Amino acid sequence: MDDDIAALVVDNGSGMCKAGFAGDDAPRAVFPSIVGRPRHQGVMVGMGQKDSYVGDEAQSKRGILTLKYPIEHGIVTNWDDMEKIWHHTFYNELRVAPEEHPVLLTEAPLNPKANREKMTQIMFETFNTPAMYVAIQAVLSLYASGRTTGIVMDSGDGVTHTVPIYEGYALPHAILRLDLAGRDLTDYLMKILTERGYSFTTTAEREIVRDIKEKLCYVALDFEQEMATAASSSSLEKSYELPDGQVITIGNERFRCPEALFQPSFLGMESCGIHETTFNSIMKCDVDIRKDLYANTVLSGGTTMYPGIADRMQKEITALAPSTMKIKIIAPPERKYSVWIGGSILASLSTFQQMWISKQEYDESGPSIVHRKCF
Amino acid sequence: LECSWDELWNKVQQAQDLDHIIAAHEVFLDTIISRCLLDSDSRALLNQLRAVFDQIIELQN
Amino acid sequence: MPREIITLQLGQCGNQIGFEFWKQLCAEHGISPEGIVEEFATEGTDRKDVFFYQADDEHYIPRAVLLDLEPRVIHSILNSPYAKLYNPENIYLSEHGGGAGNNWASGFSQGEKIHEDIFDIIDREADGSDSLEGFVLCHSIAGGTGSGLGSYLLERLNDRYPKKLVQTYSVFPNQDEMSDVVVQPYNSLLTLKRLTQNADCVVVLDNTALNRIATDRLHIQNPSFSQINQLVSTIMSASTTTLRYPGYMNNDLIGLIASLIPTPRLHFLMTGYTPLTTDQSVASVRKTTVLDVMRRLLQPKNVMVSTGRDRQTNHCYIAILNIIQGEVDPTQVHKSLQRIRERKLANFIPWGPASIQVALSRKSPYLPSAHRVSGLMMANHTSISSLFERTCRQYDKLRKREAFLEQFRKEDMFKDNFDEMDTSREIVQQLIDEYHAATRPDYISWGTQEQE
Amino acid sequence: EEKELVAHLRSIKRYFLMDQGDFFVHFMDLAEEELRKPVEDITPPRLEALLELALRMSTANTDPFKDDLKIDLMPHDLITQLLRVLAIETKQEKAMAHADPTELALSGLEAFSFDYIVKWPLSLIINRKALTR
Repeated sequence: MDDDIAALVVDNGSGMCKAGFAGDDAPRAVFPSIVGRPRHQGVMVGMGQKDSYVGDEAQSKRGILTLKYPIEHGIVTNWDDMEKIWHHTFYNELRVAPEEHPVLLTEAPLNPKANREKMTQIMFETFNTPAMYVAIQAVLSLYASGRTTGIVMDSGDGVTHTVPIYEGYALPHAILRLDLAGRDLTDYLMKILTERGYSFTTTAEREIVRDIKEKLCYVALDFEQEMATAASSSSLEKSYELPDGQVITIGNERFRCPEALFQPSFLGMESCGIHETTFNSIMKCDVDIRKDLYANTVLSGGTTMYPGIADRMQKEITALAPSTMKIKIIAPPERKYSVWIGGSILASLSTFQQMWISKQEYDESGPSIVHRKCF
Repeated sequence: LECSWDELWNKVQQAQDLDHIIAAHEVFLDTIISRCLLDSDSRALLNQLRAVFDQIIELQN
Repeated sequence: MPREIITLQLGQCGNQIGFEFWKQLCAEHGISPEGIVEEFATEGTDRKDVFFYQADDEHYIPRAVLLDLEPRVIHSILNSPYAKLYNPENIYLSEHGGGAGNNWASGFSQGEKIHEDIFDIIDREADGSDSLEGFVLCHSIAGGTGSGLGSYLLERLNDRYPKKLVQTYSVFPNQDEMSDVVVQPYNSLLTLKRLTQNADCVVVLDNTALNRIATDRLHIQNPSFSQINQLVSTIMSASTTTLRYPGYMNNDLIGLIASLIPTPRLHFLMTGYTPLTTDQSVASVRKTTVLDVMRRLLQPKNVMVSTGRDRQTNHCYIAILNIIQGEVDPTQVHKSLQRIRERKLANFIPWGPASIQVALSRKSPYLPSAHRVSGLMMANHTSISSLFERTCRQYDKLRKREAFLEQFRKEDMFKDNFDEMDTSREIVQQLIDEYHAATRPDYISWGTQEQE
Repeated sequence: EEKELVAHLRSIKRYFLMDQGDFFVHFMDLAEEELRKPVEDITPPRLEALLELALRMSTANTDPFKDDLKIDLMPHDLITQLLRVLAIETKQEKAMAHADPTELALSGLEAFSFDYIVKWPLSLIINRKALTR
């Protein structure tokens, strides 16, 4: 068995970072993009507690740790803490030497060039990787869709982006960012659960409400019709038993919550609905490619896992696009992990092996290589 | 107590394997026993300490 | 269960000190101004029940009793943000509000008049204590309320709680300042008499030393009672840390003081604090070594007790206990003790084996400590008798002039005679003689009536 | 790097060559009274404690290699040790090497020496012959 040193694949989702080895069908490690540091340095220092825990390790130490997110609203806010999180992932979860493996990194759409440069510096100097590349997560999801022209809708927990891509090239003038994602919907679901009589106030209860949202909320094909059905029938109403045995009832919130995708004011968001964002992105695209973008709409990210989102998107895009425009929404069943799958796909190409930025190229060009070497 | 505890804790934080941990715990226990005057070499000292404790209890009563 | 301690704050100075102490304890324990444990105070490792009572499952109430014969101070306490921290049933305010007029005899008469009410309040506070050890009185000996009411309360507590320990923090008048209260030495003498007969331990707080320290170290030209109270609260916090930071040893006050008080007469305690730093120097957590700690502690500028220079008695250290707070290495402690012995850094009693005890203590986790290492020194030094002898000399100086004695003669405790002052002088003389004897091998017979 | 040759040389200068003159002044000022006692009356543990206390109390406490400085109690007085050193470069070295340690109860000043623990392989450079010289 040829132990081909697998390139590293790191899918940085808005909610969860997913990482693994090239040629895997899924990232091997998927953990929240959270780094927790002990809240009380004093008492647990003697018990071998780390000064900080990251991802799943932060969650396991959440009782004694103060958690920090080095990526905020999809944007990296602590480069040192993000590098520490990546180091923890590599050495504890993946248990690999980054000096021995090429590293494919993912980036958010519209990531600042300086942020790309700082990430490159950290990757080359801290991890001593022999080669690396930085790809836009949505681009990898598009590659996972087998397309070179289209718009990728990547929706994690913290941020949404719309990324038009043509003939393998993203269309930067038509890229749109929406600061509305799974976190805002989770807060809305928590609000509507409190209105329903289920009290969720702690970050643990907030996470419980998030799990409730993930399990019971769905996207209405017609938000108004589903709301009318829930108001007229309990068939959309759902009871939920709390771990203490308390039963809470959730009705239109099952579909009112994802209705915010079409009516973000339903969540109290001032952002445009998914239909309006799609329309604006199409109008921002070339007219000649607009047909193909409608025909190549790929759903990605954990926030695309909502049931019914595909039918609502189909209806809305049909009502919003030209009747002559071929609109095709691609909602992969794995679109919660589409980023990681696409990263594995992209990194598996033989022709891509020449696209990696090598450690030598980093040392030659410095962090600015991200703006100079990765195009 | 403090010295044996610090040595145990340092060894445990530095322990690389289970046999190292076992050895560190054995060393800790032996060190405490000696420092508690409980070793064979302190047996005469331990007996004298026991007689001192008995005289202390007699004085207390 | 913890040995709960009731804190008695007496008179203006005592009540201010008690209030600042309760503030400091709340800050160290992470208790909100309402008495509720803050959400960040998740380290349930402190023993509040030694010094605090729980008002609810969340609210910790200080086991503190604020006692004044004048209502002004109690009302000022009730106007602070910490008014909700304390159990209101543990708050006794004199209905007459007139105080003792800086007269110990008046304070004693007021305490006797409010004995029933005060003991009812004390019992109400006691029921909130699971294993109340006893009462700690914070007061001044020069005023009327803290001296007189404090003496009356001490007498009634000794009668009612004869099996409980009674420690006092007695603020002594400034001996370098001329007191405008010409009868202050008489009041102090009567209070010292009662402390000799009815108190088990008197912590002497000399306002002269507090003012001197504020001037030279805090650069405070006129030290306020509030600044002295904040320093005292820091000292009290350090003294209670072993209750607030539970460990293997020294978990109770009686265990700590047992080694210090060999005979009932040798009940005069000296204090020491370390590291002494100006408020501005908080920035640098100095890695003070045990040797460095011991060296700084030996400086009189760092000792929290103003003992007079006795020229007649060859005062010596009988024993020393250092309570050290912060990161301490046991091997460094051992080497420090070795170096101290080799350097003869500590003089021990001549009548028995004696050494410098060293205690290492943790800092409060809820209060950020600017210093890596802190330390308390407890020392028995025969020169503390010289402070008592000096108080006696001041008493004799006032009595010989009968200055301001008519105000005390108005109160029944001092109406007929000044016998409490003469008893104070005799007790201070016996203390001086015992302290001189305690430097000598004949201390074995010290305190025997044949030796008296 | 591993044997800290320059650091070892600086430590030797500070202690054996008395380069840390303020440290040595403080140590000798503090220890002269105790060292003045006859060797038979000197408690070696007391001398060691006083040495360590002067070291922490002198500017030798500022030496990062001060923890490598050890106290060595010569079995002979300073005069006999000096005679041995004076013989070392002379044919008398064998005679001074075989010279019994001076029966004179050496003062601590005369018995005072430093020792230095060198581990293998670093002990290859600070050898016992060099350390003894």
